[PDB]
Amino acid sequence: LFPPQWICCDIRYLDVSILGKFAVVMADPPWDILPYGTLTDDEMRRLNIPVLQDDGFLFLWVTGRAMELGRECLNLWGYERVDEIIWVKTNQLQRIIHWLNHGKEHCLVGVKGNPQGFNQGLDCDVIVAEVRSTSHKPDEIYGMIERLSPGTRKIELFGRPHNVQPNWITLGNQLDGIHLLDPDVVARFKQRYPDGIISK
Amino acid sequence: NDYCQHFVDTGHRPQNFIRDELIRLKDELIAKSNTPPMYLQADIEAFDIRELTPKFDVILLEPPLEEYYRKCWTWDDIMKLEIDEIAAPRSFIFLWCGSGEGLDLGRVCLRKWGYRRCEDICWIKTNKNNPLDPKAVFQRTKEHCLMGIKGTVVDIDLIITEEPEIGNIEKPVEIFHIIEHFCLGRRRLHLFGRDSTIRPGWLTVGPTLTNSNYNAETYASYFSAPNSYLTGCTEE
Ligand SMILES: CC1(C)CCN(Cc2ccc3c(NC[C@]4(O)CCCN(c5cc(NCc6ccccc6)ncn5)C4)cccc3c2)CC1
Repeated sequence: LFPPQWICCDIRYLDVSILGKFAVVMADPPWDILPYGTLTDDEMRRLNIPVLQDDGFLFLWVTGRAMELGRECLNLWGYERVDEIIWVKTNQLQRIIHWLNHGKEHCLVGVKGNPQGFNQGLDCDVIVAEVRSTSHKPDEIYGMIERLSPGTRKIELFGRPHNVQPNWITLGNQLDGIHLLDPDVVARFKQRYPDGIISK
Repeated sequence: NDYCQHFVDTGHRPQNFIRDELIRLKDELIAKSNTPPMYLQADIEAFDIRELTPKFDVILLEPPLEEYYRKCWTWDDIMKLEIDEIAAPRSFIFLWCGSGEGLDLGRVCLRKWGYRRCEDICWIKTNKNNPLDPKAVFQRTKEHCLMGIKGTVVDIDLIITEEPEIGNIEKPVEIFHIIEHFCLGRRRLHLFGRDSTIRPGWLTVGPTLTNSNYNAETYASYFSAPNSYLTGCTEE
């Protein structure tokens, strides 16, 4: 069901098996690199990403030492890293904002299975876009992912309210409540959670 | 304004639309501090790396990846280089990793030789003048140079230039400026450099060099006392 859907939840404890399969997974984790909903490295490694896809793509934002740790999780979860997107951060005048000042954020791209019918090669691996609020990824990533795999189901982990998109299901603990419209998902959610609460 | 959509539309890479107190006294000090350029033709496949002395403060490693062409070195060959044997206990590495599997295999190399990655430097290639790997999901328009540190202890991490002509494997000279502004020390080695990359302040070692002037004792005399611990950003 095409309009935006979301679940306020602790991604550590949600039974993500109820959500089905997804052509694209995107994650923007609170890496321990703590403030404020940080997951430890083990918590990250233990996230049940492997159930979410059979064939498709993972998009994983990484920074600092998570450039290495995210490569670890992605491999442990069953993906090969086949690309890496770079977002060059600019102001409104198209100017660029430890040893070097950082002018970019990185997003790993992983493949699982044998993804077919995707339009590989439409976009290029560099994003130039104006920075908005702190954190907050550029909306260009969604257009890139839509052109790549149009119409398919997508899931985003650790999104915030502004992240919710058509064709996407968004998980995070700062979303407002639960909003599900896809019938297969509403069914499995009511069975798994008859009282609507999501405990450990 | 969506530059990813623009690129889908027009073929102008999004980086084409990026625009633009002195930092020049630093440069003058680097230049006066610089050792004479030194350089040695050597087939690194067959060459005992240990003959390269003394231990280096900076290593710039630029192996000719097959992807640059579209003898080549694989990540299999690069990993077997004994870089740890010639690196000083506190030293830095800059590894050109390309844009494919090198982004992962280069991190393995760095760990194999005892470094941790402290910076990921991206050479972003514009295509203002001319608007595919099977595993690739996107068009690859950039190359990564990984920075590693080992031991105890003003520039951005982007280089933007126009994509070179096909069969041009040269990397932007801008990387040398970034490295030299760090002031990491004066024993600098460039593995797989060419005649065209030879540069003051650097020892260049590669298979295609046409002339050599490297002498181990002559090279070491540049760093005898009292010059032993200089950063290269300091008056003689
Ligand atoms: C620059 C970039 C492109 C964007 C920024 N990006 C870093 C980044 C990423 C996400 C951010 C974010 N996400 C919303 C949030 O709710 C915040 C709280 C944690 N979280 C959980 C956590 C969770 N369990 C763990 C738990 C629960 C309760 C207590 C303790 C631990 N379950 C679901 N959501 C996600 C908000 C603000 C800043 C962010 C910055 C870098 C790349």
